[PDB]
Order: sequence, then structure tokens, then C-alpha cells
Amino acid sequence: APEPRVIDREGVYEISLSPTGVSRVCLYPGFVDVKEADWILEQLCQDVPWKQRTGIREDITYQQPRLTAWYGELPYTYSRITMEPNPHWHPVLRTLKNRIEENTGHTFNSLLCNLYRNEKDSVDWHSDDEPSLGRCPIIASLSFGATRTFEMRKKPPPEENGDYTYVERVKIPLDHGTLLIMEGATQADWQHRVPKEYHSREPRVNLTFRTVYP
Ligand SMILES: O=C(O)CCC(=O)C(=O)O
Ligand SMILES: [Cl-]
Ligand SMILES: [Mn+2]
Repeated sequence: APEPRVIDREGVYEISLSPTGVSRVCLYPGFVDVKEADWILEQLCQDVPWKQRTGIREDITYQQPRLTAWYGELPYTYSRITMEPNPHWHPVLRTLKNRIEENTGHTFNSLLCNLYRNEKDSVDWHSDDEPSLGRCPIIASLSFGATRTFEMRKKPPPEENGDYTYVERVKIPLDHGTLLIMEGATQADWQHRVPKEYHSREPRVNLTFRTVYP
């Protein structure tokens, strides 16, 4: 089994060129300085209306191993009743939205907040390929609190018979205040997850900004 590549330096990485196109990730460690990130984490922990929700795999439901809240536009196929998106952005979240946009040149209209309570909270392998994100969505990820690992694995071609054993893999540590951008063919050609850990972890808040189209 090949060895996962590690991305942990500020930079811009074309992680693949095919089959759909160039998949690109950009890493910005310390996008938010630690002390400001400490204050932001406090605010979001006190104010975001975190709730336990269910997810779907294979038309069966389950309690997601994370708490969530939504702001702005919601992907068309999700349930507004279940996800309860707030069209009025928390002022702190609005600031971070504006700061990402001013520093990267990308716009967003949707925010998913994820609270990983501890080392047993996680998100399983997936792509951000909801239809209303379009082909090649630009997705910005901002992390606060405990470091957790963002893993990626390349979607195998058909001749691989659905085996992920030998696909290319990337590992990215996401620490306090780090911004990560995915763009290009990344949702098309890759999956990603945040795995559970077998060692004590304090809380982590992740902000995933996206653009939902009508
Ligand atoms: O928390 C992370 O960094 C990943 C979150 C994610 O993949 C999602 O919100 O769909
Ligand atoms: Cl999950
Ligand atoms: Mn995702």
C-alpha cells in the first residue's frame, strides 16, 4: 500500500491532473493568529446554535458524530426543516467570511459549522458534490481548537474494481486558525474525511464556506 503524502506547509498544491481536471488545494497555516483564534473559538462555542442532527447513507439515517449548524444558503437537496439554516450571519462568522473573501478573492453564500466534541466525533469519507455546488466547487475550510487530521483519497478508476487500497492519499493536519481551500476537480476526483482518534482530543470547530447555486 502506497504511503500517504503529507501537506502541512503554506502553499498551493495540484494534487492531481486527471480524469476530471486539475484538483488544487491551498493551505494557509495560521491564517488566523492564535490569540484571535482563541477568542473566536470562545464566541462560536457560546453563540452558535449547535444541534445533533441525522445524516443519510444508503437511504438509512443515523446520528452524525458531530454537532452542526448552518448559515446562509443551503444545498438544494438538503432539508431546510432538518438543517435550520440561519439567513442572518453571526457577526463573527460574517467577519471571517469577509476576511476569507478579501484575502483569497473567492465569494461564498453558505456556511456549515461542525463541532467535533472530542476524539470520537468525525466525518466519514465523502466528496462535496451536492448538485447545487456545481462542477468544481471552491470550498474554504477554517479550523479552530484541537488539531485533527483531514485525510484525502483519490477516487479509483473503474479498472480498480472499487478498491481504495492503492489509490493516492493525502494527509493534512488542520490546527488552530488554519485555512484550507479546495478547488478545481477536487470534489470530482477525491474524497476526504476527518477520522476518529484513539487519543484524547479537546473540541474542534470547523467552518466550511461554500457557494450554493439556485
Ligand atoms: O471538518 C473538516 O475539516 C471537514 C468537514 C467536511 O468535510 C464537511 O463539512 O463536509
Ligand atoms: Cl459521518
Ligand atoms: Mn466535505
